[PDB]
Amino acid sequence: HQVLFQGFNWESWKQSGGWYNMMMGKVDDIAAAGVTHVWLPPPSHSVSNEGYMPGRLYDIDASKYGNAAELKSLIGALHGKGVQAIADIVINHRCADYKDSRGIYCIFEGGTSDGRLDWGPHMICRDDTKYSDGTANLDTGADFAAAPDIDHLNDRVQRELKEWLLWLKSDLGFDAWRLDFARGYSPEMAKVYIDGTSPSLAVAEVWDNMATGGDGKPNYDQDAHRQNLVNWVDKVGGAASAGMVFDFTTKGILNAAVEGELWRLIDPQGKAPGVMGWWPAKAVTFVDNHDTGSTQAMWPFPSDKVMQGYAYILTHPGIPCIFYDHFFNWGFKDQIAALVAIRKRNGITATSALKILMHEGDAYVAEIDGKVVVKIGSRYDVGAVIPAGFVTSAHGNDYAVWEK
Ligand SMILES: [Ca+2]
Ligand SMILES: [Ca+2]
Ligand SMILES: [Ca+2]
Repeated sequence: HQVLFQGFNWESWKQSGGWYNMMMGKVDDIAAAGVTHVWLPPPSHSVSNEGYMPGRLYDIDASKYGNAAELKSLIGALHGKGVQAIADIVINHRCADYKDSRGIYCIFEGGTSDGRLDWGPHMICRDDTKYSDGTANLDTGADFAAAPDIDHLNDRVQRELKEWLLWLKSDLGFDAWRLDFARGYSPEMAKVYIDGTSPSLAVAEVWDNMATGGDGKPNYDQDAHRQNLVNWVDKVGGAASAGMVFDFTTKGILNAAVEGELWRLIDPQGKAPGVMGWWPAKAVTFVDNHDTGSTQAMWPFPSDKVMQGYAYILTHPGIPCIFYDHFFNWGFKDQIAALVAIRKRNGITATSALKILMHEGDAYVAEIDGKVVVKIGSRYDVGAVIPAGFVTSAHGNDYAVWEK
């Protein structure tokens, strides 16, 4: 059994009294709902309030989310209920605390009194010319415009970032990683960090744009999009590796499919159309995160159909990730916990078998491990496609589940 939970949103840093302190009062409900791992935000000093422009990686006390004591108390509470803590690891780029003789912020500070992570411009990808000194290797992935991109081919960078990651485990208690902006460096570089730190899992945010047609909707065929994700997993080490990816292919398809286009939820081979259909053991599915939803709203799930997204991901193969706001703020707590209970009760896991029974515009119905059937869509009647022996279980707005 494995169910992830994103334990923050884009406004969390503002929480009066501290976000981790507030989360202490949320631990029992998260664990009782069947969550096994909670993804926490970047914990270090950051030039931006939300944590995504880290500077002094060891300076946990500088975070807006709370200090190291408050973070360790929350991780200890999660562990007390048997739930793991996943740290948001932001290493594609990094802000430097000091200026060099050129007046450029390219002399870094790790946050410890010794030289750990106190890099210079030789550690900045040479092609990030706003900051580099032209001497490093070219970036192994995309650039993040607002800050120096780090040259992961540099041996000192690799060694000192692995030391820092191991310290997040040994000192703070983190168990696993979520790799931010993983399209910023190659999967071969991600492999150095994952293999060198043995996290229980490392879920990477590899977010490529989805191919769209002239009407603005994603294409029915997203094979190229999921092919890039499975190739990333192969390059990080495949089944041997602790690495896995967020299923952005399923997110993009599901965003469109629930708008009366549920025929999008099966490919021409009879499989789920996202990474779920090709390598479910490596696909972390989700309805929204702090970038797609929350107050950034870059690619929000249709608001009136969010429970159909959960009926889908919580009953299907792949590893589902529940978003904080949906569980605590939108009123879906009981419904989401009920769906996870159905998943756990029936022994459904990332590699459960999926048999799709109907895939029409207003009705998608699927059977998982021969034990659970789920329907989403506005169609009133799908009775004839429910196999014998199934009894109604949980239901809500445009979704229903049956158990056998
Ligand atoms: Ca230092
Ligand atoms: Ca950059
Ligand atoms: Ca980069």
